[PDB]
Amino acid sequence: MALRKKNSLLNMANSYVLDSPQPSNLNYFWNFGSLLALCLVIQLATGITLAMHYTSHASLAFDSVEHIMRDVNFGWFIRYAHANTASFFFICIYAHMGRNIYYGSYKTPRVLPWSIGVIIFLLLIITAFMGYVLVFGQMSLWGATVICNLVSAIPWLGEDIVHFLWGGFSVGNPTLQRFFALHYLMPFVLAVFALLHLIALHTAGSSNPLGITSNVDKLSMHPYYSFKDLITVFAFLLMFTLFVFFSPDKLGHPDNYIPANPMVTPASIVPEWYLLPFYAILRAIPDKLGGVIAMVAAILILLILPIVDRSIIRGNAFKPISKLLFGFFICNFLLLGVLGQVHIEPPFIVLGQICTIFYFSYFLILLPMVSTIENIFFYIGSL
Amino acid sequence: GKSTYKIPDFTPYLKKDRNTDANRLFSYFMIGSFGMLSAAGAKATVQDFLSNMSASADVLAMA
Amino acid sequence: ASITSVVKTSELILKSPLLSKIVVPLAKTYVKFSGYRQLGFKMNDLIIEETPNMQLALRRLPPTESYDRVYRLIRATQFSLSHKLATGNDITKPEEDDHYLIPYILDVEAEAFEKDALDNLEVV
Amino acid sequence: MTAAEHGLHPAEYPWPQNGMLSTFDHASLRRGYQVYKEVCAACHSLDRIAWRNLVGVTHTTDEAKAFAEELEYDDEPDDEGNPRKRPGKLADYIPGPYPNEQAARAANQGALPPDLSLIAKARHGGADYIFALLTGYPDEPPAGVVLAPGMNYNPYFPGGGIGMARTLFDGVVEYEDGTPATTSQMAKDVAAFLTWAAEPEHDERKKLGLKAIIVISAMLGLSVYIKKFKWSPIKNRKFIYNPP
Amino acid sequence: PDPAIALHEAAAEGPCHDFKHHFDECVERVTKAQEAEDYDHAEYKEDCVEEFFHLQHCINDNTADKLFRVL
Amino acid sequence: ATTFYNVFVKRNSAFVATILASAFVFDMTFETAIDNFWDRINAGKQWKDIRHKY
Amino acid sequence: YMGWWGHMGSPPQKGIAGYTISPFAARPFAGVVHAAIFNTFRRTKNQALFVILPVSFFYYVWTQASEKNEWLYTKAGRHELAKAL
Ligand code: HEC
Ligand code: HEM
Ligand code: HEM
Ligand SMILES: CCCCCCCCCCCCO[C@@H]1O[C@H](CO)[C@@H](O[C@H]2O[C@H](CO)[C@@H](O)[C@H](O)[C@H]2O)[C@H](O)[C@H]1O
Ligand SMILES: CCCCCCCCCCCCO[C@@H]1O[C@H](CO)[C@@H](O[C@H]2O[C@H](CO)[C@@H](O)[C@H](O)[C@H]2O)[C@H](O)[C@H]1O
Repeated sequence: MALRKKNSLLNMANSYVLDSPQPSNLNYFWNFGSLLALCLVIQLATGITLAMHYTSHASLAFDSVEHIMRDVNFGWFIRYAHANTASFFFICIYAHMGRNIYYGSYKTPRVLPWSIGVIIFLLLIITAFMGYVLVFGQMSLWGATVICNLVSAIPWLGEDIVHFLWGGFSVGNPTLQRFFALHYLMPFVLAVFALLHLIALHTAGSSNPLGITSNVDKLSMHPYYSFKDLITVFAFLLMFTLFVFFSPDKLGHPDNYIPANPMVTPASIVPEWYLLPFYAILRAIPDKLGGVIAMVAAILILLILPIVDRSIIRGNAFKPISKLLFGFFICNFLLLGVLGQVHIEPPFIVLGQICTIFYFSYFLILLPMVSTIENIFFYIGSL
Repeated sequence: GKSTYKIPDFTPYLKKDRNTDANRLFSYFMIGSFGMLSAAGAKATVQDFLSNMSASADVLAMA
Repeated sequence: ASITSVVKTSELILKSPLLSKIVVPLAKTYVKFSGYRQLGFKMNDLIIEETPNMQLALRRLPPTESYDRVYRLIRATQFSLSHKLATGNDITKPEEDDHYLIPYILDVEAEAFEKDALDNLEVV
Repeated sequence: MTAAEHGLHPAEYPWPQNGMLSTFDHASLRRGYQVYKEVCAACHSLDRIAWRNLVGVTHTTDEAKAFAEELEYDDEPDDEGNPRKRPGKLADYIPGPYPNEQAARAANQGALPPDLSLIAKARHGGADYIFALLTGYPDEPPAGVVLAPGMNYNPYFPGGGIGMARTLFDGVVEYEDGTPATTSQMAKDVAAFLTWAAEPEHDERKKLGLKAIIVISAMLGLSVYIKKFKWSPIKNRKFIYNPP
Repeated sequence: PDPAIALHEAAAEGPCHDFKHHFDECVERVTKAQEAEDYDHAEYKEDCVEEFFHLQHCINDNTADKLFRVL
Repeated sequence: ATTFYNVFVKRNSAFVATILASAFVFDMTFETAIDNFWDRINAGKQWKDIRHKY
Repeated sequence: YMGWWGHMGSPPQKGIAGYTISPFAARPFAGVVHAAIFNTFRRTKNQALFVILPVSFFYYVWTQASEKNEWLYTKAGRHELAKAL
């Protein structure tokens, strides 16, 4: 017996990266998983390095980031790589989740990897939110203030919880130092959950774009998907290069180059772009607690896709109506993103409410109805 | 269609010089070039990146 | 949804003259735009198989049907990875798109649902 | 929001540094330092820039040492623990005009002139905003605009009323390289200098980016060949089925 | 002198004449309205910021490149 | 082609040695070539171009 | 629902003969020009409507909303803005 199979440690690596039996027809949308692993590796390498030069104390934090930019050899690169890769991480994660929804990757027997995946997504949001605060610029401070004040909506104990989270009566030094410690930790937790969702997946194997079994026709992960992953790695690195070296501040907010000032409020307080759709959903509900619930529900509702999809067929490749509905759902999600950064003004207030209703009605009404009707059309249409 | 001894048509893909050393060498030139740029890229990346740990400009100014 | 429910609802529609008059033409267009026939699939090849019930139904297929299904799946997988469509005899014609699996899964489910009912019987 | 509340958006000027392959014009950087030193430095600090940062960018080692040595900085206490001053060194940061915010605001009718070290990154528009703002004071505010006391009309500034008056007038600086010091010339130079101050890695970054682009593109091309090479047995696979 | 002065004047009389004229017409109206009594006790006081913005935006589009060419 | 294959490619030890030596050469020559190209497209603008005045 | 090599969980396979050729024997870019033009065109044409319809709808909606918002905050839009608030 080959050593890679005989030795228990080598055999674990073997089972995931080499002999792992894959469908022979995975398309390029199956490459986002390895891009997410790449983003995670970049964030760990750059993040640990930034931590060697960063000071978490509020009197020194912003200045330590300027020290990184100006004095540390290649500090500018490490900082810009870390900041831009956070954005790329969300592009890849949305693409990965989009793939999963389009191709029915959430259906049995893959409910568990999908459900762990939803938690990974929440952990990424928390990770990125805390990392953004560490700069301690104007957007850092005011973003932290507004977002942490949402916890005040928890009935009875909310206010007490906020003061507990802050370690004081407003966002300050105690908050920054604890966000540093937790920002360092959370990526390790995220790596563990990423590993867990892959172990859960390994019982059924990868799905494929046709939605059928691949047990009939398997291909080794290596060399086929190893070399196919390299193409998207280099495409990713080209995109990375264009942002990091030629336009490093395109995705950021200029106000985060102003040191945090609790007195002066910035003109507009918006989250980073990748949180904007959830911010639009929150704004749509007039009630404070209502808004918070809706915002959380917008993510947790992903957990019910296995139930509300009533199709007897996995994925959308052969479902014209479900493909149209998916297209509208995705574009609506992008419009929500845009509406998250407009001013609270007519006519965007009502538009945000309509888009929020559409977002939820996809899960609760449209997908159950469309999937039921398509079942009937497949049966009658082929009689 | 029925006989399995009649190999399907591979003429659109087959190279005439498939057994020659020149044929193999070409593909190893591509593999080798890719390995070469990956080695050069890794070296550049490692060197630039790890230099963050050497004395920063403010430290060298006080020396 | 169970195959049983899909088949029952479809039969309610086919019974109703008015309903069938509207639904049957739509269903036939849907199937044409679905385009699974362009990869040489039959409709039943697309049904999710990773359930106990469906695994049992597949085991009950006659060997010939079973061997032919395997070939259609492998052939479709090859079209998928090559980004090609079936041509000529590989395209499933409407008359070839037979419900080979439906009777087997309906029997499996009939027993499974009877079992669930009888597990909840109350002696009167 | 009203356009006035946003501020007029600055034109896109063709900066020498615009362009994937373009550095700053270092002659413009040097002239812009001189504008900073003779005009802006009366009210604005440049606290993140040390004398050493100018060296090999705008000035020689000796010129920058001369600038540092003209100033006095706080030394360590003497042997009786009394305060002392020393001459400046290359390691020292350029000193600001005011000891604290309160002194800064008192000298500027309540307004606080920001530190200019990051101002090119801290405002939408960057160099274009700085250039537009400095050159965009109309002689007369548009009819109907009511300025608050100590405010000046400038359409580029959000709200229109800025606490900074116009400061650049033809010939307020005499450039040491003989360049005519017009309002426009000085604004262009100082905007370039401040852009450099915000991103001093700019020139090196773009050159390394060129190298990365080339290597990564070549690797992308080769990875396509290698993928296709390895995958061809799968892509080329043919079947003959004889139903049993 | 400042090259901008001439370039801006030329652009206002030429390609941006319609906007120049809107600004002018606005100014006339507003000044006249300020001249009239009980202006201070009016609900709505018109300004000419909007027209000014349209004019300046136009001048900038026709001048930016020309100006930087002579610096 | 046979000769080239036999010497530099056939043994992986030799192939890897050749790749690494080529990477070394590439790295040094590419550096020099980019430096010169960068200086030509940005002629007159860099410190090295105005240094002589001071 | 998945085994491993040798017992993957396939129904029994029989009667299929599979053929292929070595990567060294094949032209990896055979028919690349035809694929790049004709295959891509076919592939894109068949999916075009599923992208065009939602993109064009949501872009139209955005365009109308952003234009109205802009107009409401001009002098001319004063009265309509007062009602809208
Ligand atoms: C004697 C006073 C004074 C001089 C001289 C001066 N400034 Fe200022 N500047 C200010 C004050 C006060 C503010 C704050 C204005 C406000 O916030 O209302 C300011 C604000 C600015 C801003 C930021 C405007 C904003 O968006 O917040 C920039 C950029 C600026 N100055 C640059 C310069 C440059 C470049 C020069 C000269 C070459 C210059 N200043 C000369 C007093 C001055
Ligand atoms: C999933 C992984 C991670 C994500 C998404 C992430 C995200 C972010 C973000 C968005 C910022 C703000 C960047 C900026 O605008 O300057 C940031 C800053 C930071 N992160 Fe992370 N990060 C991750 C992992 C890590 C890790 C493992 C460390 C290890 C300590 C770390 C350390 C830092 C530090 C020190 C900063 C502040 C300095 C700076 O702003 O660059 N990060 N992170
Ligand atoms: C750190 C973030 C993540 C990493 C590194 C990661 C990595 C991967 C990898 C490598 C795969 C197998 C290859 C592939 O299909 O792309 C995979 C599959 C999957 N992931 Fe993720 N993932 C992450 C986040 C998520 C999230 C947020 C979700 C869901 C909300 C998710 C759900 C899934 C599912 C359902 C599959 C199986 C898809 C299939 O093959 O059919 N993952 N992931
Ligand atoms: C992704 C990075 C690579 C590192 C590997 C990831 C670490 C996770 C591995 C620990 C989880 C246990 O992983 C488990 O290992 C065993 C053997 O190793 C696999 O077992 C599989 O392969 C072996 C032979 O390769 C067969 O005996 C077995 O029939 C098959 O199911 C499981 O399918 C996998 O779920
Ligand atoms: C196992 C790996 C072995 C150990 C790894 C070694 C780590 C440190 C190696 C050297 C790092 C510093 O080495 C130094 O790198 C920098 C770039 O990074 C080079 O610097 C060169 O490029 C940079 C920008 O890329 C320019 O600002 C500089 O003017 C130029 O000289 C130096 O010429 C080299 O002397």
